[PDB]
Amino acid sequence: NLTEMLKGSLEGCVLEIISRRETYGYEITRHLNDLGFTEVVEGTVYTILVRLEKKKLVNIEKKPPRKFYSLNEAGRQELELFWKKWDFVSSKINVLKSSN
Amino acid sequence: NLTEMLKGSLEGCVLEIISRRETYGYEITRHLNDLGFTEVVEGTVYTILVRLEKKKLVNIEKKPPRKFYSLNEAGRQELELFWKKWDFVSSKINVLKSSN
Repeated sequence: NLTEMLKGSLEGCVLEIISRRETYGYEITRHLNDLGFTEVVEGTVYTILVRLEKKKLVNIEKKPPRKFYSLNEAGRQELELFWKKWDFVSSKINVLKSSN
Repeated sequence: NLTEMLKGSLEGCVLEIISRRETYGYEITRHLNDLGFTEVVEGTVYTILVRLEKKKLVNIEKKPPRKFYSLNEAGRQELELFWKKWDFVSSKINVLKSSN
């Protein structure tokens, strides 16, 4: 049960996945499952994709009815900020772990 | 602004701090600030300490009116689980980062 711990990082993982190429909810979910986040279900990814759309971080396209997501410039900018935040937070938590 | 990302890990960082020796809210807060989580304020630590008390993870002592916190056996058990969760979640997020 990693939900609470993973919650605050999950939007970024999704942005990272969408960055690699045009994709869609089902495939994002399976990619997160394949990574080892087996408890991540489609509805969790759906909700994230909605948040990313309202923040205007992704370009959308109805293709052959499915929405295809890729990153726009804001999205790439935002993904960069996420990883800088991740690197900082994780390094400091590991500095703390390092003493037990 | 690391609050959302740090939120799901902050209770564990506190448990880790209390584990090292008997301590109290102000000192825990300053320890987190000194680590680099400068936006962590006392009220955030207070709220966490309350959660840890209701989960019965800490022994409390009114000493010379301040409450002194140390870990009981449940608390040590729980801290161990937190770090196992942290190691898993962070390793998988870093596996993902490793491809950009």
